[PDB]
Amino acid sequence: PLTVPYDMPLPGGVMPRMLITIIGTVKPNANSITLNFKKGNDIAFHFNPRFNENNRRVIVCNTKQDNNWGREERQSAFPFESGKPFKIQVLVEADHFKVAVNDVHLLQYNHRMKNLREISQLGIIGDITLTSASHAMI
Ligand SMILES: OC[C@H]1O[C@@H](S[C@@H]2O[C@H](CO)[C@H](O)[C@H](n3cc(-c4cccc(F)c4)nn3)[C@H]2O)[C@H](O)[C@@H](n2cc(-c3cccc(F)c3)nn2)[C@H]1O
Ligand SMILES: [Br-]
Repeated sequence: PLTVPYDMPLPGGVMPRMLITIIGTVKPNANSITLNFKKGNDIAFHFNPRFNENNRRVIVCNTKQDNNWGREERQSAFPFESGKPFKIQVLVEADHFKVAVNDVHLLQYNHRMKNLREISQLGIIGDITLTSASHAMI
């Protein structure tokens, strides 16, 4: 039984060819979801679907370094729905993270924090129920 917030440990951090698969369901009347690829107090990759930001559904991605957020990357393609099952897949490549939702490519996020093997945890928070959270080398 996975409960949210959930911290998925990453003993070897992240590396090219690592695929992270997160399966769950969006809670009814969801407000937001967050995936945080963490390196201590820093967030190498923050993936944040917002269901109601000024009456708009938008995905915000960013990096938090030295308690400061960088430039936001915004994506209006929004494959999540309240009360509906989801599958988020994050493929780690040498230059970026590739995110897909329900087997459909969603976005690419270029690495800002290049020490990938230092990302020791994946935090999964927000208005979701979690079925599984796993990683594999593909
Ligand atoms: O970058 C991502 C960060 O975003 C800020 S919100 C951010 O605030 C900034 C303040 O300067 C700007 O307002 C920024 N913004 C909006 C627009 C804009 C411009 C035009 C139209 C339009 F619509 C919008 N432009 N710039 C906002 O997105 C969240 O707090 C932060 N976060 C939140 C939490 C957090 C929250 C709850 C629980 C928890 F555990 C953690 N943990 N990290 C994280 O998600
Ligand atoms: Br977190």
